[PDB]
Amino acid sequence: GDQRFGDLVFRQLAPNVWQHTSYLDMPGFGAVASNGLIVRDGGRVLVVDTAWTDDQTAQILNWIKQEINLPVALAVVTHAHQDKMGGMDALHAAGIATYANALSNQLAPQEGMVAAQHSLTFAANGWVEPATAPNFGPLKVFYPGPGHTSDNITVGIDGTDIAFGGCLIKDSKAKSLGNLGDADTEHYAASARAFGAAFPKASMIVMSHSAPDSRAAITHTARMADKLR
Ligand SMILES: O=C(O)c1c(F)ccc2c1O[B-](O)(O)[C@@H]1C[C@H]21
Ligand SMILES: [Zn+2]
Ligand SMILES: [Zn+2]
Repeated sequence: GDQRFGDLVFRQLAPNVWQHTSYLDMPGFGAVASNGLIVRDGGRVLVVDTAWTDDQTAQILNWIKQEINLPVALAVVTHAHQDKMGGMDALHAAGIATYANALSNQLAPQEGMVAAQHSLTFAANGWVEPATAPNFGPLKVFYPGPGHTSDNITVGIDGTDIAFGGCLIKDSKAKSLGNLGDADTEHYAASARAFGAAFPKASMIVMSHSAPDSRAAITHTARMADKLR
């Protein structure tokens, strides 16, 4: 099920959806896997999250060229940390239109990231303002509230059973909520639950640092976050 491609791993999750995985050896954490998504929509490819680095992100684009061979119409990144946004320059070098939460773009320089070219804004109920996410096809972008970070966003894939929680969601057996350095501890549980409520049909939950899981990832993440209050 896993395809090794250079130093990256790709896993098909649905007829039109693949998970990309890249690794960074970070001092104190080991070699951390980070996951994003690749979605074919008709004659276009859409990407969710970069790899950790520009070089790894260029390798994602190389895999897409070899395995799908359709243009990458856009990428959306899910917050301003390196696992999600470290490869922005590779997307720009490739001519790909890039999107992030407006707040992610504002935070990018101080986080050591390069901003995306376009900013998403969100209605009070969390759904993206559609004018700011043109041509997103089946990608349904939802801001669940502050959690792992204040700017974290999530993405469902219409027509599939898949939703992507990024670094907000940890797997159903996780022992901790990971890196809480920029987290909103009081609102985390509610934000995890809001993600689940936004995508009630999603039976496959994809996340940054573990393999795809059932919705027990959502309930378990929220239950762990209940203890932060
Ligand atoms: O998502 C996490 O919880 C996480 C972690 F547990 C360890 C290290 C990192 C994490 O994500 B990050 O904050 O986005 C960043 C790349 C670093
Ligand atoms: Zn993060
Ligand atoms: Zn992370």
